Amino acid sequence: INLRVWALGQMVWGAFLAAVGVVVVICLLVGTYLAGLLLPEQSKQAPSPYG
Amino acid sequence: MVGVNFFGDFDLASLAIWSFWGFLAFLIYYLQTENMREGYPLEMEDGSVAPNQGLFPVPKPKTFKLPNGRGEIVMPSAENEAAHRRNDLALARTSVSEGFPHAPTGNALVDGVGPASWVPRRDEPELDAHGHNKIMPMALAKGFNVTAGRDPRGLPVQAADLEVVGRVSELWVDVPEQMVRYLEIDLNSGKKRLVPMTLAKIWADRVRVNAIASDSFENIPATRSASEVTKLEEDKISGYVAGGWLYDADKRKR
Amino acid sequence: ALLSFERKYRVPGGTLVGGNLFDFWVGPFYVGFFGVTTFFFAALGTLLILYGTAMEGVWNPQLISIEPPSVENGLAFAPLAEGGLWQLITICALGAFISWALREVEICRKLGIGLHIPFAFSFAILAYAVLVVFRPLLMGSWGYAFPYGIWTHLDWVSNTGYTYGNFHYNPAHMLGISFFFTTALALALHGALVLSAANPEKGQEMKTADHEDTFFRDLVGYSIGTLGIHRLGLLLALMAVFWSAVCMIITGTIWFDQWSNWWYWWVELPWWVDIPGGVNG
Amino acid sequence: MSKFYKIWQVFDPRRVFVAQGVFLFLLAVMIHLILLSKPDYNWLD
Amino acid sequence: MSKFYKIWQVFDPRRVFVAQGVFLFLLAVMIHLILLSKPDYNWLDVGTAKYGR
Amino acid sequence: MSKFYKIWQVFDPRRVFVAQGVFLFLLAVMIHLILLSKPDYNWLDVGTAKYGR
Amino acid sequence: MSKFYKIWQVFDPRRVFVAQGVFLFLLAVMIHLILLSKPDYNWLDVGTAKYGR
Amino acid sequence: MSKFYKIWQVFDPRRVFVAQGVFLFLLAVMIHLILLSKPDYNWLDVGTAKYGR
Amino acid sequence: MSKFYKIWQVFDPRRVFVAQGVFLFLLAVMIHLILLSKPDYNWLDVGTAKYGR
Amino acid sequence: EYQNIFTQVQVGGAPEMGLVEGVDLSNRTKGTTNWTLLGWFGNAQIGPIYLGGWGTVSLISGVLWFMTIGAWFWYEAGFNPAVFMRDLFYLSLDAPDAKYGLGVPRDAEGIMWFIASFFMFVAVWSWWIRTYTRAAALGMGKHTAWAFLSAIWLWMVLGFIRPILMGSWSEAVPYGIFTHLDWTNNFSLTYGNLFYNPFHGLSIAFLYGSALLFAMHGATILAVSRFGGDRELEQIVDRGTAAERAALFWRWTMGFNATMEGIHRWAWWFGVLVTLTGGIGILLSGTVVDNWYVWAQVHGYAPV
Amino acid sequence: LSFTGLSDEQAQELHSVYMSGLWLFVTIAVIAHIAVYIWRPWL
Amino acid sequence: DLSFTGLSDEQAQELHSVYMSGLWLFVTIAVIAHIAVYIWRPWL
Amino acid sequence: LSFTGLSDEQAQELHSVYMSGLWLFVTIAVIAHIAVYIWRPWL
Amino acid sequence: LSFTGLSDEQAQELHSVYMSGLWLFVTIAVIAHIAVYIWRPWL
Ligand code: BCL
Ligand SMILES: COC(C)(C)C/C=C/C(C)=C/C=C/C(C)=C/C=C/C(C)=C/C=C/C=C(C)/C=C/C=C(\C)CC/C=C(\C)CCC=C(C)C
Ligand SMILES: COC(C)(C)C/C=C/C(C)=C/C=C/C(C)=C/C=C/C(C)=C/C=C/C=C(C)/C=C/C=C(\C)CC/C=C(\C)CCC=C(C)C
Ligand SMILES: COC(C)(C)C/C=C/C(C)=C/C=C/C(C)=C/C=C/C(C)=C/C=C/C=C(C)/C=C/C=C(\C)CC/C=C(\C)CCC=C(C)C
Ligand SMILES: COC(C)(C)C/C=C/C(C)=C/C=C/C(C)=C/C=C/C(C)=C/C=C/C=C(C)/C=C/C=C(\C)CC/C=C(\C)CCC=C(C)C
Ligand SMILES: COC(C)(C)C/C=C/C(C)=C/C=C/C(C)=C/C=C/C(C)=C/C=C\C=C(C)\C=C\C=C(/C)CC/C=C(\C)CCC=C(C)C
Ligand SMILES: COC(C)(C)C/C=C/C(C)=C/C=C/C(C)=C/C=C/C(C)=C/C=C\C=C(C)\C=C\C=C(\C)CC/C=C(\C)CCC=C(C)C
Ligand SMILES: [Fe+2]
Repeated sequence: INLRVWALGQMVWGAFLAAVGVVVVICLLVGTYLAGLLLPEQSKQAPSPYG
Repeated sequence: MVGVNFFGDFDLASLAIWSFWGFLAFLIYYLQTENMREGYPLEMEDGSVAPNQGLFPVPKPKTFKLPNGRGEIVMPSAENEAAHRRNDLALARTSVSEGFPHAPTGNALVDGVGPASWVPRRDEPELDAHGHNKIMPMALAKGFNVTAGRDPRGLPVQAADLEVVGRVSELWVDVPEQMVRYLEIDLNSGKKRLVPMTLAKIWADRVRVNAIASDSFENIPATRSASEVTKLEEDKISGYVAGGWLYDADKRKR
Repeated sequence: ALLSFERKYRVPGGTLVGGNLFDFWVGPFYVGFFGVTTFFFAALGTLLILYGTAMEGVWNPQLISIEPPSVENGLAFAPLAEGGLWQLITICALGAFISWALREVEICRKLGIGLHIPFAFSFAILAYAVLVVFRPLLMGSWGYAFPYGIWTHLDWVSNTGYTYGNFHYNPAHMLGISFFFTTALALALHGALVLSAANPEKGQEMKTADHEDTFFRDLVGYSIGTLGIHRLGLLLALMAVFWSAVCMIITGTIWFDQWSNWWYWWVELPWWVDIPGGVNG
Repeated sequence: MSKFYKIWQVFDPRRVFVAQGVFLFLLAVMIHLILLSKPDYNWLD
Repeated sequence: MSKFYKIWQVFDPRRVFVAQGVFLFLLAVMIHLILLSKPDYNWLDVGTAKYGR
Repeated sequence: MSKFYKIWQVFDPRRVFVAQGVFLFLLAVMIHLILLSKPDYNWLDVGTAKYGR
Repeated sequence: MSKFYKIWQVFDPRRVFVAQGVFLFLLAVMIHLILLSKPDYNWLDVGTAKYGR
Repeated sequence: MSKFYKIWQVFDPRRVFVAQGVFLFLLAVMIHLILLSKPDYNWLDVGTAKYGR
Repeated sequence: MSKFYKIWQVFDPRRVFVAQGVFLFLLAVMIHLILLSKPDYNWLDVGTAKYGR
Repeated sequence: EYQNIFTQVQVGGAPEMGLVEGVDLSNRTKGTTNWTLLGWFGNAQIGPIYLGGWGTVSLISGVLWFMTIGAWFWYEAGFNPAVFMRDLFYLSLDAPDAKYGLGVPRDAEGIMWFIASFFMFVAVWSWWIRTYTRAAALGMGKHTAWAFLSAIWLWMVLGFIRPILMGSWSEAVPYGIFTHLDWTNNFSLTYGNLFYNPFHGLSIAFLYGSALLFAMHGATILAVSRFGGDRELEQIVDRGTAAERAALFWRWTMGFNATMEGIHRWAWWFGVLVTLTGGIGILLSGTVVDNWYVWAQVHGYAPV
Repeated sequence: LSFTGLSDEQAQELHSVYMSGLWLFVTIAVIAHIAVYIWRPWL
Repeated sequence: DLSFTGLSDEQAQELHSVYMSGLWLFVTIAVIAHIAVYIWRPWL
Repeated sequence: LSFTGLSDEQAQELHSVYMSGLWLFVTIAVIAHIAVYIWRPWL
Repeated sequence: LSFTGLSDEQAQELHSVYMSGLWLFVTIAVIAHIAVYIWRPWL
C-alpha cells in the first residue's frame, strides 16, 4: 500500500534522474555531430595523425 | 661531447636527467617538510596524538620576528598550536569508529563549529607598517571616499529569507590596500553588526546577503570597539556569516 | 589522521546526492557518492590501460600506448583490441574527472568556501573533451583523438600540428602561449614576493603587504594587490585553456590549410599589396 | 540469510532506493547500447 | 579462524560494505571486458557464429 | 620471533590491513596480467588451442 | 656491534619500518625485472623452451 | 683525529644517518649499473657464456 | 697562516662542511667520469685488454 | 554568491607613496594617477616608481636595443611606412651568417644584431641588479632576483652560451616576431624532435604545473577571501580559519596539503624550474645530442 | 544497533516489500530473457 | 576487550554470521555459473 | 612501550588471528601454485 | 641520550626482535639464492 508506492516512487525518481542525464549527454553528442554536418567537407577529409 | 659515453649509453644528458631526478626528490622532501609548520602533530578524534605522524618528519622550528613590538612567532611550536586551539567544542561523535562526521549539539552558527568555525587568533588588530590599524571605518580614514562604483551606504539589506533586516551605515576599509573589507549594518533592532563585503552583493536598490537569514543577523558577534576590529572578531564574524550557506538553507528562498 | 584543527570542521552536510549515505572519510580523503564513482572509474581505467598494454605485450611505462580506433572506423564503437579500450578509458576518464569536480563541490559546501576550484577544473575537463569528444565528432571519427601514452600523444601533437604547417601561426595558439608564459611569470613573482616579505634578510622584522606593494611599485610602477594577483593568475590560466580549446576546435573544422597563410590577408590588403620592398613585396 | 533485513539498519533505505533505480537504469541502458552496437542483436536496424 | 568476527571490532561495516561492493562490481566488469576482448569467449560473436547469423 | 606481536604496539591494525589488502590485490593483478601478456601462460589462448577453437 | 640497539634511541621505529619495507619491495621488484629483461634469466621463457611449448 | 667525535657536536646524527644511507645506496647502485653496462663485468652474461646458455 | 683559524669566526662550520662535502663528491665524480670517457684511462677496459678477455 | 572576481565599490584617498626602509627618497617619483578600470580587478594607483642608476642604465640600453631593431626594420622596408606596417611581423634583424663563426661579424645585419644583443645584455643584467637592490633597500629577501636569474639563464643559453659552445652566432635567435617562431621550429627539426628531449618535457611539465598551481591557489584564496585569505602574511603568523579551510579542502580532496607559507615555495620552484630545465635542454641540443628521437630509442622511451 | 534508527520490525516490513519487488523484477527479466533467447540465442 | 568500532563480541558475531551467509550465497551462485561456463566453453 | 595504546595481551590475540589468516591465505596460494605447476610448469 | 624517548632496555628488546626478523628474512633469501644457483648459476 503506502510503503510500496513510496519505495517505487523513490526508485522511479532515481531512474528519472538517470534518464535525464542520459538524455543530456546524448543531446550534447548528437547536436555536436549535427553541427559538424554543417561544416565544409574538408572537415571530414583530414589526414590521420596515426594515433 | 656528442656520442661521448662515460659508460654504456650514459652521456652528459643521462647524467643530467638522473641528477635532476635526485634534486627533485630532495626538493619534494624540502617542500613537503616546509608544509608542516602548521597542523602537526597529528591527532585523533579524541584529541590524542596519533600513532602515525607521517612519512616526512616535521621540520626544525624557525622564528618570525614581528613588527610593532608584537614579538616572535616560532613555527612549529606548541605555543602556536595551543594559542590557535579551540576548547570545549559543541560536537558529538556520530560513531565510535574513526572517519565519521561530528554533529553539532546546538546552533552551529553561535557555537562556532563546522563552516561557522573560527580560530582563536590574537585579540589585537592587524596593523600596517607604520603601526596604525589596517581596517578603519571610512569616517576615520582621512581622505577616503567612494571613487567609483555604487555606494551601499543607506541601502536596505535583504536576507536569505527575502526579508529586510536593516540599512547599511558605514564602510570599513583597508587603508594600505584601498579596498572595502566589511560594511556595517544598522539593524532594525537597534544594533550595529559587521558583514564581510565578499558575502554581500550590491544591487541598485538593495544589498543582498544570501548566506544568513533574518533570524541570524541579530546573534552576529559584536565588536568591543566601534572604531577597530580585531583579527579574532573578524574571524568570528566571517565564520558566522559563511556558516549560513549550510545552516540557513532550509530558510533560504528563491 | 586529523590535523590539530580538523575536528571542528568534520560535520555532516554539503552533499548533492546521498545524505547520511557516503558521508565519511577514509583517512584524509572525503568519499561521497562522487568519490565512490571517481574511484570506480579511475581504477577501471587504470586496469584497462594495464590490460591493453599486456595484450600488446609492453610493460615499459614509457612505451605503453592505448591508441584510438582508425579514421575509417568513424564514430562507431570498435573492437576492444582495435580502439574499444581507448573508448572505454575515455568514458571512464570523463566520468572520473566530472566526479572529482563534483566531489570538490561537496567538500567546498561542507567547508563553507566558494566553488572557484571546481569551476577552474572544469576548464581543463572541457579542453580534454574538446580533444577527445567534440573535435573528433565534428571531424567525423575518433581516430583524430590523442592516444593514452606518455610519448605517443606527443607524436599526435606533432603530426596534428604539422598537418597545418607550423602551428605557431594559429592566433588562438599565440594567445594561449602568451597567457601560459605570463601565468608562469606571475606565479614566480608572487611566490618570490610573499617569501621575500615573510623570510626577509637576516636580522630584520617580518614585512607586510605595504612592503610588497612598495617593492613592485619601485620596480615597475604598479602593484595589482594581494587579491588582484590571485584573480589575475586564475583568469590567466583560464584564458590560456580557453584559447587552447579555441585553437583546436577551429583547427580541422573551420581551417584546413597551413596557418601561416591566414595572416596574408593583412598583406593582401588592397592598398599595400603591390608596393615593392620588404618581405612580401 | 533470514537476517538480511539488517542492511536497512546500516544504510538509509530512501537513498538506497534512489541509487538503486539510478544504477539499474544505467546498467540496462549500457546493455541495450552494447546490443545495438551489434547488427545481429540490433533490433531496429 | 574461529575469531575472524573481530574484523568488525576493527573496521566499520558501512565503509567495508561500500568498498566491497565497489570492488566486486569493478572486478566483474573487468573480467567481462577481458572476455569480450577475445574473439573467443565473446559469447555474442560466438553465438552469432554458432547459429549462422 | 616469539615477539612479532609487538608490531601492533607500533602500527595500527586498520592502516596495516588496508595497506596489505591494496598491496595484495595490486600484486595479484600485476602477476595475472604478466602471465596474460605471455601467450605461453595466457590460459585463455591455451584453452582456445587445446580444444580447437 | 654490541651497541647497535641505540639506533632505536636515535631513529623512530615506525618511519624506518615503513621506509625499509618500501625499499625492500622496490629492490625485489627491481632485481626481478632486471632478470626478466635478460632472456637467460627469464624463468617463464626458460620454462617455455625447456618443455617445448 | 682523536677529536673526530666532535662532528656530532656540529651535525644532527639523524640527518647524517639518513643522508649517509641514501648516498651509499645510490653510489652502490650506480657502480653496479656501471659494471652491468660493460660486457666484461656483467656477471649475468659472464656466467651465461661460462655455462653455455 | 698562523691565524687561518679565524675563518670559523667568519664562516659557520655546518654550512661549510655540507657544501664542502657536496663539492668534493661532485668533483670526484666528474673526474672519474672524464677518465671513463677516455679509452686509455678507463681502468676497466684496460684490465680487459691486460688479462685477455 | 559574490565570487569576488570584480570589485563592487572602489574607495580611495591620498596615494600610498611608499615606505622608507633604506630607500633614497630622492630617486623616487612624486606623481601618481588613479585609474578606475584597474580598480574593478586590482589596485588603481599608478605609481610611484624608483629611478636610479641601474634602472637608468637598463632603460637606456633597452631603448637602444628596441631602436636598433626598429632601424633595421625601417631599412628592410625601404623607408616606406606602408611596407613597415605591412611586413612588421615578417621583418627581422637576423643572426649573423655562419661564415663569420664566432668572430665579430663583417656584415651590417650581423653587426647590428651584435650591438643590439650587447644592449640587451646590459639592460637585462642591469634590471637583475635593480631587482636585487630594490629588495635589499626594503630589507626584503632576494627571491625575486633568484627567480629572474632562471629566465636569464635560459635567455643566455639561447643567445650567448650555446652559440659559443656550438661555435657560431648563427645559432642564436633573430629579432623578429615570426622569425623567432621559425627559429624554434627549425631548432626542433634540426635535432630530431625536441619533444623527445627529457628536459624539454620537464620544462613543459612545470609550465603546465604553474597554471595548474595558480588556478588551484587563486581559486582557493578567492574561495577563502570571505575569511580574510588574501591577507596571507597575517595568516602565516596568526593562522585563521581561511588557511585551515584551504588546507582542509586540499587534504580531503587529495590527501596532502600545504601552509599559507609553503605553497609559495611550490610556486617559486615551479616557476624557476621551467627555465632552468629549458636552459639545460637547449644546451644539450647540438652540443651533446644531435638527434633526440634516436636518443630516446637508445634510452628506452621510443620504439625501435 | 540501527545506525539508521530503524527497529528490527520496521526493517522486516521494508525488506518484505523490497523482496516482493525484487522477485517481480527478476520474473519480468527472466521472461524477457526467454523471449530474447528465442529471438537471438547467445549460447 | 579491544574494539576500535564499538561493536562487542556478540554484535560482531551476529554481523559476521550474516556476512558469511551472504558470502557463501554469492560464492554458490558464482560456482554454479563457473560450472555452466566450463561445460559450455572450457578454459583449462 | 606502545605507540598504539595496545597491551601485550591485545596484540598477542590480534597476532594470533592475523597468523591464522596469513596461513590460510598461504595455504590456498600453495594449492593454486601446485595446480598451475602440474598444468603448466615454469621451472 | 635519546632523540625518540626510548630507554636502553626498550631499545634492546626492540633490537632483539628486529634482528630475529632480519635473520629470518636472510635465511629465506639464502635458501632461495642456493636454489636459484643450483637451477641457473651466475658466477
Ligand atoms: C615546433 C616547436 C617545437 C618546440 C621548440 C622549442 C624550443 C626550441 C624551445 C622550446 C621551449 C619551450 N617550449 Mg616549445 N617546442 C615544441 C613544443 C611545445 C609544446 C607543445 C604542447 O607542443 C609546449 C607546451 C612547449 C613548451 C615550451 C616551454 C615549456 C619552453 C619555454 C619556457 C619559457 O617560458 O620560455 C620563454 C621564456 C624565456 C625565453 C625567458 C625570457 C627571459 C628574458 C630575460 C626576457 C627579458 C625581456 C626583454 C628585455 C624585453 C622586455 C620587454 C618589455 C619589458 C615589455 N613547447 C615543439 C616540439 N620549445 C624553450 C625551452 O625551454 O627549451 C627546452 C626553447 O628554447
Ligand atoms: C617484478 O617482479 C615480479 C612481480 C614478477 C615478482 C615479484 C614479486 C614480489 C616481490 C612479491 C612479493 C610478495 C609479498 C611481499 C607478499 C606478502 C604477503 C603477505 C605478508 C601476506 C599476508 C596476508 C595476511 C592476511 C590475509 C591476514 C588476514 C587476517 C585476518 C583475516 C584476521 C585479521 C585479524 C583480526 C580480526 C584480529 C583482531 C583482534 C582484535 C582483538 C580486535
Ligand atoms: C664516477 O664515480 C664512480 C661511481 C665511478 C666512482 C666513485 C666515486 C666517488 C666520488 C666515490 C666516493 C665514495 C665515498 C666518499 C664513500 C664514503 C663512504 C663512507 C664514509 C661510508 C660510511 C659508512 C658508515 C656506516 C655504514 C655506519 C654505520 C653505523 C652504524 C650502524 C652505527 C651508528 C651508531 C649507532 C647505531 C649508535 C648511535 C648512538 C646513540 C647514543 C644515539
Ligand atoms: C588481472 O588478473 C585478473 C583480473 C584477470 C584476475 C584477478 C583476480 C582477482 C584479483 C580476484 C580477486 C578476488 C577477490 C579478492 C574476491 C573477494 C570476494 C569476497 C570477499 C566476497 C564477499 C562477498 C560478500 C557478500 C556477497 C556479502 C553479502 C551480505 C549480505 C547480502 C547481507 C549481510 C548483512 C548484514 C551485514 C547486516 C548486518 C548488520 C547489522 C547491524 C547486524
Ligand atoms: C643496480 O644494482 C643492483 C640492484 C643490480 C645491485 C645492487 C643492489 C643493492 C645496492 C642492494 C642493497 C641492499 C641492501 C642495503 C639491503 C638491506 C637489507 C636489510 C637491512 C634488511 C632488513 C630486513 C629486516 C627485517 C625483515 C625485519 C623484520 C622485523 C620484524 C618482523 C619485527 C619488527 C620488530 C619489532 C616489532 C620490535 C619490537 C617492538 C617493541 C616496541 C618492543
Ligand atoms: C616605428 O619604429 C620605431 C623605430 C619608432 C620603433 C620600433 C621598433 C621595433 C618595431 C622593434 C621591434 C622589436 C622586436 C620585434 C623584437 C623582438 C625580439 C625577440 C622576439 C627576441 C627573441 C629572443 C631573443 C633572445 C633570446 C636574445 C638573447 C640575447 C642575448 C643572450 C645577448 C647575448 C650577447 C650577444 C649575442 C653578443 C653581445 C655581447 C657582447 C659582450 C658584445
Ligand atoms: C704497477 O704499479 C701499481 C701496482 C702500484 C699500480 C696500481 C695502482 C693502484 C691499484 C691504485 C689504486 C688506488 C686506489 C684503489 C685508491 C683507493 C683509495 C681508497 C680505498 C680510499 C678510501 C677511503 C676514503 C674516504 C673514506 C674518503 C672520505 C672523504 C671525505 C670527504 C669524508 C669526510 C667528509 C664528508 C663525508 C663530507 C662532510 C664534511 C665534513 C667536514 C663533516
Ligand atoms: Fe598567495
